[PDB]
Amino acid sequence: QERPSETIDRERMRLVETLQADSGLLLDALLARGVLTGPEYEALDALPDAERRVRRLLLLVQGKGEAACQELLRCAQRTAGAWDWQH
Repeated sequence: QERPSETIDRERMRLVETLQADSGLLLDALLARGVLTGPEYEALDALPDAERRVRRLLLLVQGKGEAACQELLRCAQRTAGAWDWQH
């Protein structure tokens, strides 16, 4: 069905809204899983704007492909959680 990168594209607003408060922890979780490099993680951790921080993480992760996207979503949903109106 839906590719992880497509999930991120469709849920971009919700992810950006629900992940801001704990974006540091998310960065940490993703560094510890190899999804981010050290420099990537520093660059993102240093952004003072937490919304832009999440927005850029999402883009960075979409650019790395589907596995990276899955990893972000699995970490995301631990803090943010996972009707049929699209039909």
